[PDB]
Amino acid sequence: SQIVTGLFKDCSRETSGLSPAYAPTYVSVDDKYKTSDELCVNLNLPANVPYSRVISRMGFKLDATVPGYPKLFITREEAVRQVRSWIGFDVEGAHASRNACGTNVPLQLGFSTGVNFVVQPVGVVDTEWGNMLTGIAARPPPGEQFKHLVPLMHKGAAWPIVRRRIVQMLSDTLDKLSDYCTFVCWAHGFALTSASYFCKIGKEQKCCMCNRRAAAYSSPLQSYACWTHSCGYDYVYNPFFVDVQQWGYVGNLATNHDRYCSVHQGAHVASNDAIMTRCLAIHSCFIERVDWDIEYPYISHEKKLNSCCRIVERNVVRAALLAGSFDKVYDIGNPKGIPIVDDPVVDWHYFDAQPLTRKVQQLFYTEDMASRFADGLCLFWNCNVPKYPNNAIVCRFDTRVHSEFNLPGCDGGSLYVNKHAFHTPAYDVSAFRDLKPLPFFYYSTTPCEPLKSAVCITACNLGGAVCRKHATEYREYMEAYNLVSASGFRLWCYKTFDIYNLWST
Amino acid sequence: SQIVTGLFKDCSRETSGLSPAYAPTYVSVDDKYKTSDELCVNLNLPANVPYSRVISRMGFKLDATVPGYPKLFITREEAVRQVRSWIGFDVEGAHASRNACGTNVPLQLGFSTGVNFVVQPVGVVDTEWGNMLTGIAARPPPGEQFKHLVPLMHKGAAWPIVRRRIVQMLSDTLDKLSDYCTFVCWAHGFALTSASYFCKIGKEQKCCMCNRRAAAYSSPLQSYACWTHSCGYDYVYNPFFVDVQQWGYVGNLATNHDRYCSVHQGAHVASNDAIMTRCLAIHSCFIERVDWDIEYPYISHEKKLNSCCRIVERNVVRAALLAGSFDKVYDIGNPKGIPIVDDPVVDWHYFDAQPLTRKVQQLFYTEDMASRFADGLCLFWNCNVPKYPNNAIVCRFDTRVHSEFNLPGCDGGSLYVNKHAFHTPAYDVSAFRDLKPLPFFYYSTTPCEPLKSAVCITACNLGGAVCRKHATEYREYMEAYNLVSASGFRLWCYKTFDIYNLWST
Amino acid sequence: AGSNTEFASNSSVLSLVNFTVDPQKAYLDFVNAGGAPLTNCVKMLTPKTGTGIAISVKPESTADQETYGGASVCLYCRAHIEHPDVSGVCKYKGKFVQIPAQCVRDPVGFCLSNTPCNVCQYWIGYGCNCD
Amino acid sequence: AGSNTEFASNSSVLSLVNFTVDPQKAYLDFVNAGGAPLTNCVKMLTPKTGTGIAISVKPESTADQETYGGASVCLYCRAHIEHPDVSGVCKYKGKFVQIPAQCVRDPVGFCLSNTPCNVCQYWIGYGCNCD
RNA sequence: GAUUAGGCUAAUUAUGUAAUUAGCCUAAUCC
RNA sequence: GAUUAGGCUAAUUAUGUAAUUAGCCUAAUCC
Ligand SMILES: [Mg+2]
Ligand SMILES: [Mg+2]
Ligand SMILES: [Zn+2]
Ligand SMILES: [Zn+2]
Ligand SMILES: [Zn+2]
Ligand SMILES: [Zn+2]
Ligand SMILES: [Zn+2]
Ligand SMILES: [Zn+2]
Ligand SMILES: [Zn+2]
Ligand SMILES: [Zn+2]
Ligand SMILES: [Zn+2]
Ligand SMILES: [Zn+2]
Repeated sequence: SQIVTGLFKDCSRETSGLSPAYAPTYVSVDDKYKTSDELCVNLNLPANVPYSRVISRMGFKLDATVPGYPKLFITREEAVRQVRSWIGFDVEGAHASRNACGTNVPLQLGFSTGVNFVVQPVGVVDTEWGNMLTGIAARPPPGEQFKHLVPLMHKGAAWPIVRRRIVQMLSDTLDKLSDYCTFVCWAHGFALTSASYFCKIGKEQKCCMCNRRAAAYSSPLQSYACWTHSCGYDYVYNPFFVDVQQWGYVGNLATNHDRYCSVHQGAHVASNDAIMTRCLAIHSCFIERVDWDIEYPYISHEKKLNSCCRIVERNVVRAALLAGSFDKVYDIGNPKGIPIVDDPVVDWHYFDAQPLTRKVQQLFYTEDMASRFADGLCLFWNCNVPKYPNNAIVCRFDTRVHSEFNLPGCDGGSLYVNKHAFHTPAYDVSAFRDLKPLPFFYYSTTPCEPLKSAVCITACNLGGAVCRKHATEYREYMEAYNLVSASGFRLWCYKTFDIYNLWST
Repeated sequence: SQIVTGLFKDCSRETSGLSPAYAPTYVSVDDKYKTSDELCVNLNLPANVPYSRVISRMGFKLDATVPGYPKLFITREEAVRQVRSWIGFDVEGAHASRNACGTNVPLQLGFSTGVNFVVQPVGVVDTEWGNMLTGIAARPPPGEQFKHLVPLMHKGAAWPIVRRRIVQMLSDTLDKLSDYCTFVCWAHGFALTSASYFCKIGKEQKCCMCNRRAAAYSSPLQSYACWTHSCGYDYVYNPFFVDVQQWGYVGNLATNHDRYCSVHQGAHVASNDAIMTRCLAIHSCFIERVDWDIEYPYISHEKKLNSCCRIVERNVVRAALLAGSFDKVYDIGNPKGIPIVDDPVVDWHYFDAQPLTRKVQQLFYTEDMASRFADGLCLFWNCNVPKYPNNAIVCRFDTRVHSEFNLPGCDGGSLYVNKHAFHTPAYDVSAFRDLKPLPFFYYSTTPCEPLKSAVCITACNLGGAVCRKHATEYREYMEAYNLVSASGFRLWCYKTFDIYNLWST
Repeated sequence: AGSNTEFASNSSVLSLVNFTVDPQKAYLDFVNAGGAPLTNCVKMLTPKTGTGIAISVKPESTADQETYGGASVCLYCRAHIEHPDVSGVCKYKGKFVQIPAQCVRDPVGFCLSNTPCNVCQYWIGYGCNCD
Repeated sequence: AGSNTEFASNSSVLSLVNFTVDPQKAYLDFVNAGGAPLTNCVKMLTPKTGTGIAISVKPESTADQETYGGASVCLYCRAHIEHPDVSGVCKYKGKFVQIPAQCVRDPVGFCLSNTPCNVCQYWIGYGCNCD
């Protein structure tokens, strides 16, 4: 074509171009060798045989489409699908100086895991015999905003040592989460230029030791491995890239992040930028837009956890409705209008935020709403309200427990992935100052046909006895309650609830 | 033992030692793990797992004696025998900086051939998973003496390129001279440190293609070759090392070299260091001491050259004595008291410098004997005097001609190796200003039993005729004289000499 | 600061070659899929009276060849990546490369897919008569 | 600047290992001819109640074995040279090595001339009973 | 130090105008 | 930045003294 690009720019301070036998492109030839027909002439001249010219790596574009090669700069809809592999990524760079001018080189690499890598300033040098990836002269960017980068110029490690560390960190983070690695970036240009130092691409490959997808490449072994088998590997293979700035944002990263989140604050380091970038991506994909058509595959004990949650819900709601003999039930957040317990004869009312059934209302509970349902009990199973009423039974997920189905979110919230992605607000204990912790207990009324527990409400336990029909059932409820509580769920009830009432029923 | 050494010094800037499972020596273990029994304990303490430490290579000592392995730090008496393998060697270094401090790395390598190589700064880095030889950050030494090393810090090449270039240069230099390579060094410490980058040692090996001794090693092929078959090889195998500073010298290299030589001066580069070192070794072994008991093998047309020189001597001295009819001959430098020509009846006197016969004298000709021997002719076959008289027949080797039997010497002189090594002072044409160059001719008087030449003094050529008995002899004389002239020998004679006189004899 | 070297129309494939594990196969698959071959190669004016060998110090092109600069037709020099040779020295840089006139559409691809004969230094199949 | 690591008495053989083509053979030749074995290894204080396997992440030494730091008994770690592994990763560094009590004179040579069994992780001939 | 957009100047090419290249200024983002 | 030699100080070990290690200063050589 005719439009030139800044990619592979000659950054040397030489005043002359190269001879035709040494110049890589026609433009790079000194004009004394050129003729009118876009042809060069081998003049009788001496040549600067030994030379060293720094070449710019800024300006990459991975937009080419070749069959068999995956599309790495994925779109927003695929990023939402691959959310489990999201890693924030930020690079702070250094300016080439002394014998070169006009290119930037990575200095500090930060990831949303909270890890920073400091590297020596290394660039590409063209010589008379080939290319070199070697250390070059560099200086920190001028300005007070980059004053903390001055000490880092004396703490840089070599790139072949840092590549293995990056691969090891990523394998530790994502081994039980995903087979992929999606780098979430802001202003992806310098990020991609830095990614050229430690990433390799190609056709999709299988792990040499199992059936998982390969995520790391070994250049000494020339082999491919998944996260589990990637020990000693020195390249990330086929990562995805996402640019948050292309999702319709103006201004810089900091002002966009500070508008929605007040938790991710601290010193100016690349890791904080990466954390902020991932937080902004989470807010943009799961709070600004809530699309629940995306279904996520199971990776752990999730199906079992759902059934355990339903069992604990049935038992707790039965005990709460029975105790106190409240005949009015209000269920907030039910999208189907189906009661959990039916043995006590009580009136039922259903409410939801986005219902799809005319039987269920569209009420948005905020704070005033306490005196309107004062006559019954209010159900808040998996419903998030910053102020729960006095007469409520509430089940709230603790966002501080980390697991395979719980991911960091925005403003202290968490992304909970159970066949869907729900964003749950931060766990504030001041929202339960009007309620009490629910004690551990069991209640049943099944006919009967050793175990000893003081909280085991059972017709045999009224007289201090026990039977196998309830002995095994208490153990089953025990494992279900333990699974639910260790998964990150917490139960709250009205302050007048007590266990010893259940002896009368 | 108890004496610590600086070899493998930890040049990192870390303030604590390593854990017992990661430290290579007991000394390198941090003191918190040590007990009083010279034993370590594995504490319940966290380990700083990702680390990198620069390891110093300064302080090698190749003094180990293993059967089957040659001695590489040879002494002076065998260096004199391997004189044909002598290559000067000097390294100019750079200091580790930034993340390391306490070691030097090679920057410029120079040899007595006159070639300089510039390298990237490469050092050993100790990682938690092992070793790796990679580029590190280095700065030129401070001070004005090293200001020329500042531009070279970003002008080097990768070590695998430089290794093959060094092997190629050495193969070019020593292919027709020797099977060996001797590195002549001054202050051999950093030189041996740098030699660790491009030399391999082991048992003595045979070339994979011929019967010559192997001088190069190929690591991609794991093979051994001599200088003739070492194309593409990347390591020098079993080189010798000599430290001239250990031969009893005080001060630095420059003031010791300048005391004896005046022609090796120039800019401050490694090649000039190496040339000065080789010149100083040559002066120490062949001028300061003259041990002519050492025998050197023949490598070319030397036994033929001696006979040709003797034939040329007989013809030239016969013609010189016949022309002018001088009856007195003084032969300087003859240690055997044997004349070469006896057909004219002339008086003979003999002299020598270090003789072993009572019939001869120990005169040291300097300048004043010009009137002492004016009554006859003075013979200077292979004698070195800076002032030749008016009545002399002189043979002097041209030191500017370089051959397999002519090596560079000291103060512009040369080393001529024909069975024994003679140091010949520099060929100065201003010492023959009292003489004339001998024109080519042939003279003989044998009885006779087509060729045409005006300088062929022969009884047939007086009448313009020629015979086979002289035609074949004249072609033999052409051969002998052409060899002698091409080898580097120049003839000078008294100014009144002329060929046309020999017509009367 | 600096002087520009490459066209934007060559920016994509070179970027791909800068990231792939095997650059040669990447470029060949890109071109064989309908991608545009590289441009900006250094072409030399030649009186067409050369000997016709593949790689030479001076331009030696016959009537059926064209001379290019050595670095211009090397993929590793164009993309500024590491060369595959164990010595590390490019066999094309500093010399001139003769390409058959029917393969001037993709000189870089021709140099990737062909090698010269060892004894006669001609292209194998395009001048090598070592039957 | 820097901190010293090794003794002078070990400086000779390690220097040899830094220059030879075959470091393991050179070390075994040096110690076989009468050279002193490497010293300054990291010996561990152990309760002498362990499983007795060759290489472990915790000291597991029985009554007939002594435990050493892994990097201290590896010749390639001691001489700071390239490991024979293609990936360059040491099998000893960061772990603890059990040497039989009758072989503690030369731990480095013992680790050079012996290997652990691939199924039971004991030294072959010093604990492995895979008949 | 890098890119994007806008303005000005100069050069080349093409047919008063357009494209590209080079330089300067402003704004945004990145460093 | 490296080593060697000398001096001073401190610590450890051994039996007033000796050795080793660590730091500072002087000189020489190397960079
Ligand atoms: Mg940032
Ligand atoms: Mg020098
Ligand atoms: Zn796997
Ligand atoms: Zn945030
Ligand atoms: Zn019962
Ligand atoms: Zn040979
Ligand atoms: Zn000299
Ligand atoms: Zn005759
Ligand atoms: Zn190339
Ligand atoms: Zn051929
Ligand atoms: Zn090791
Ligand atoms: Zn076994």
